[PDB]
Amino acid sequence: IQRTPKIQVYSRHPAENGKSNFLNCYVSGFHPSDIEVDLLKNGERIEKVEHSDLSFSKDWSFYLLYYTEFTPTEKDEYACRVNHVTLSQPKIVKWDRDM
Amino acid sequence: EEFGRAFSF
Amino acid sequence: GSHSMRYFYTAMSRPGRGEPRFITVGYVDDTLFVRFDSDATSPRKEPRAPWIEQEGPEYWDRETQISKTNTQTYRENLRTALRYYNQSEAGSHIIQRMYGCDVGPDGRLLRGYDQDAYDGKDYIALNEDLSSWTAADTAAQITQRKWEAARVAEQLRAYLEGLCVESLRRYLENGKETLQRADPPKTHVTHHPISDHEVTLRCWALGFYPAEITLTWQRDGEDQTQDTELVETRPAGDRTFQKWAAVVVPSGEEQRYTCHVQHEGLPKPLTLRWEP
Repeated sequence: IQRTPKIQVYSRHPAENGKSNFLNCYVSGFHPSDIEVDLLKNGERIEKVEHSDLSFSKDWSFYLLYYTEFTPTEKDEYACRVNHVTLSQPKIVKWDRDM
Repeated sequence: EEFGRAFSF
Repeated sequence: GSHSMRYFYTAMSRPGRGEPRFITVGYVDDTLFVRFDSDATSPRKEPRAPWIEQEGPEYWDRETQISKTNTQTYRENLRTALRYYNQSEAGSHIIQRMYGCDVGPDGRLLRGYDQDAYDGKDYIALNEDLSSWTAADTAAQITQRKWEAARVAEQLRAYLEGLCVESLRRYLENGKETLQRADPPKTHVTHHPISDHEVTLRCWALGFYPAEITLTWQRDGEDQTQDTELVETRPAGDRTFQKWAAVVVPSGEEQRYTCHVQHEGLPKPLTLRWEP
């Protein structure tokens, strides 16, 4: 019937304050395909975030990568907010440079 | 290159 | 070594919000090379990889026409599926298709594929013999009868053994700099104390291509499958992938655990340990 998304928030390169990097939010294993994903900086939505072209795995579940260029710091907190039909409320996953 | 023929359900 | 080419179609109805959207993406191994979106301002097949840009103008016009025809064909398929399943016109439905070929190092066809799904569930699939079909239910059996009557399997077989492998062969040559280059994973083990009795050892694999990889933790030479947290391989965004495996180990026993990595980019499997 329907499958809720798996969510991973991480950086393209190893985290290093002051150094430009890429913040990623990978959503996968979901069905149907409609999905809403926002990247947040200190709780606020980041603008001009881009994403990959809709694709799916061998089990027919969909996957997408949302990403934005960013320069991490010690205070700034990042996260990914996701909503799907399977979710009664938007799910927020915080970025942990160790995950 | 894709297969150029389509067949309906 | 071995290579694959696959095209993925997604057709999604959206009653009240226009006609069904049709999207197609093509891949060679884990590299996206072409895309088509019916919701685009001027819908057409667009290059997504450098090596495909050299294909002639006829290539792009033929490929675009195939997709435009498919946009109409799959909208029809969606209407047909509603009838086959006695469903109303008020809901949103999805048809997906994945087809293509796998070739070995010598470039000869290894296997051909063609499968369809409706609302995420198997619908119909071309068998490995490339001459018969497997229908998931009585609705798909209806399509099967139509395709058997029209000798569709014979036409796909011709494509899979010819144009499919022929085009893949050309793409591998034109993109040999990337498509035929495996990037080995950069690996390291991290140590994260949970309590005073246990700690977390996390084995990392970064910057590898293709995506296929195996990460395993052993305790005294024994696999810890049922005791290992393995995250799904994820894209870095620079063509490479990332993955990690973690195990919770008692304090003072970290040396009894070893991480094992297998990737085609590695001439030999690697063994890692926490390096305090």
